[PDB]
Amino acid sequence: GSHSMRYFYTSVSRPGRGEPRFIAVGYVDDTQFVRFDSDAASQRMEPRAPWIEQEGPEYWDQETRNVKAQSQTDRVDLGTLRGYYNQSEDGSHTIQIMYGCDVGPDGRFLRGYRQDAYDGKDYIALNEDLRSWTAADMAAQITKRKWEAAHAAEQQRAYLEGRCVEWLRRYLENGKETLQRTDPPKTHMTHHPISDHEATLRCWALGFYPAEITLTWQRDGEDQTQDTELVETRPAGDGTFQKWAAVVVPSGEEQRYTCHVQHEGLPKPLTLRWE
Amino acid sequence: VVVGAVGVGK
Amino acid sequence: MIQRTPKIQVYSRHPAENGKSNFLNCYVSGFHPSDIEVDLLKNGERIEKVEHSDLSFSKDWSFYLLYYTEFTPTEKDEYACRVNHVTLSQPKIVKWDRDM
Repeated sequence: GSHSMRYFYTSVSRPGRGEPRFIAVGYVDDTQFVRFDSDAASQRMEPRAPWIEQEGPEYWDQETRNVKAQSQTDRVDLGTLRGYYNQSEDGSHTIQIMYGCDVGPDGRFLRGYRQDAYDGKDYIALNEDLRSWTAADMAAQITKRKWEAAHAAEQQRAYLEGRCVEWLRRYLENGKETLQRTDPPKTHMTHHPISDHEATLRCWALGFYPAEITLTWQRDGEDQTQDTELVETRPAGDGTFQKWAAVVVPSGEEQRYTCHVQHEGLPKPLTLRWE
Repeated sequence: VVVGAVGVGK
Repeated sequence: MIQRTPKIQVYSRHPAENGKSNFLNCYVSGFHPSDIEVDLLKNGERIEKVEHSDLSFSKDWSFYLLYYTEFTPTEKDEYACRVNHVTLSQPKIVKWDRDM
């Protein structure tokens, strides 16, 4: 299928408790592979996946040098955006950054993106042509002009079309035996009586990768959404993911309901009925 | 690998 | 500024069997800001040695974390996850349900 490399930065100011915290994580699809924590002992980029551990020492200190530079500019950006919004220096504030690049099964560039945030709200985002920006408020429009004058959109695009797409390919072949695996969901259904009149059917999906999955409930062949509960897809901790979808039905009518499971590892969708 | 540069500050 | 309450899920990595080794998972997500304390409880007492995942967030910028520990479920041990966050008026306790 198609794959994506994504990095997630977080910078949280803590006034009077030292310089702001900085956490960087890198993902290939739903597989984390690198980490950086300013509060950690290493102070370096660290591997979080086996297939990245085979990179030479020149890879790690350059990835440390660049990610430390980002964290240092994230720190000054926190003091600058504080001024844009006329905020007190006693308050704690958060800068979040996400960027990445997508490739197809043929290895061709598909897409690039970058979006920044302040205190959980949009701040500035790279446009789809990778040559323009969109500011979320008048504070971000000052940054937008600073980045237009600095030609920041072309620095980001040279990376998204350049080493991002290429190193994503390199990661995809070195970790091929786990990154390109397809773990189909292992499915089963449970039944718990609610009352003398109603029961709950729960459709389970376990041990699947990647995390994208659609779990459908159908009565009489029609989709059901009332009396439904669907939990957020959750990580199992071993690299796989879990999810379930429940529905409460009149007792005795359990058999009119069908659960549908679609996933990448399933060429044919799975269908579950109570029997 | 991570991106570098991209501006001179916000 | 905006803030988001954390969603909580308490569950095991593998299906729970009394006596067999497993992992207890507490998945907190959808919250902002990232400052959060998450404790795993055994019969009300705080489990030491709990590890958590590295911080990251979703598309709406809300953060998510996975706290976990190796454990062996029995018929007599009750497990729970305690979450405290600036959004919460009091820490929220979620008890582990074997089929949830």
